[PDB]
Amino acid sequence: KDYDELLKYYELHETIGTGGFAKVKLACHILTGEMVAIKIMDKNTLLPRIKTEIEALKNLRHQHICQLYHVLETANKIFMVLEYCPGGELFDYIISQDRLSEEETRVVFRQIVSAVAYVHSQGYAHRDLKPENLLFDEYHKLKLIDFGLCAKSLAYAAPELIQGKGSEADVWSMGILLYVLMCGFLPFDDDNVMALYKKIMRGKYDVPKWLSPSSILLLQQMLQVDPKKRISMKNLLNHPWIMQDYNYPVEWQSKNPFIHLDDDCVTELSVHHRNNRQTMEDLISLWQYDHLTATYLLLLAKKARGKPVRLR
Ligand SMILES: Nc1ncnc2c1ncn2[C@@H]1O[C@H](COP(=O)(O)OP(=O)(O)NP(=O)(O)O)[C@@H](O)[C@H]1O
Repeated sequence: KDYDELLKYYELHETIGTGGFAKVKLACHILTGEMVAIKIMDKNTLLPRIKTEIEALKNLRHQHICQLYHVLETANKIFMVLEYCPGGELFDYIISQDRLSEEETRVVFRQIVSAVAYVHSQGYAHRDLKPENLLFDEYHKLKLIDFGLCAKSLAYAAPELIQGKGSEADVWSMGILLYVLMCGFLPFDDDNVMALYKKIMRGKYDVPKWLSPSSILLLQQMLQVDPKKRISMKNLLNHPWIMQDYNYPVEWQSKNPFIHLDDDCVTELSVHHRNNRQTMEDLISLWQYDHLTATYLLLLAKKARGKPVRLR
């Protein structure tokens, strides 16, 4: 019924995810054959957390940020078509490994820093950074996924954010996350909501015996309860610990920002549709996030993966 529309462009598969706001299905984009993940929201039962996520993602274009391809609103649904990340949540990857060496943690964490730092460079704060919100793509690289709370879980929430006293609070979070990567459990936890608050406000947590002193100092600079004493985003990029084994700062700028429309891609579409090239060109530049945008973008994903730009 609400599905009549989507079923035009995609073949639906199994639910691969459930959040509090959305059910998320593996689907295949019929025209290009590419796998995608679609986030399905009931407009009735919930709030405009959605308007935020979509406003955000249309403005964030980055190798570590999940790409948005297509929005469709129905009589009752909003459907969001995203880059499919077959790797699984980062949370799930810790669970199986127990915890990560510092070397692997660096590799991973530098990608979180890249994404978050680029997010801040655009004027936003994610505000809900945590492992369940970082997914591994087909290349095993991380993609950040969940932007309902982008601004222009309580265990990850900075003490000043708990207090209502945005960017520093992402550092805090990224600090809770680094802890989780290295030790494989939360720095602060408790069955009781307010007891867990107390813990977060005290900022005192276990320091496991496998952490290198560089690690432990890092944690201590990120996990400063007082925001004003917290490592700023700027020196996180080139901290000694961050640079170990790499010796350059984190590369946070977009390696693939929007410069020109793709030469080759405009062509496969005006060829497939039998449409004047120039009208095809002109209509892509509407950036509507309709099935036209989708097909275009998904054909760039073919290019970035080194696949032929072809339509079946
Ligand atoms: N791009 C994707 N590729 C593969 N799986 C995804 C993708 N986006 C979401 N999922 C899966 O489904 C879950 C729900 O997605 P998510 O955006 O977190 O849902 P949400 O309800 O809007 N927000 P939340 O309450 O914070 O979970 C995720 O944690 C993933 O496991």
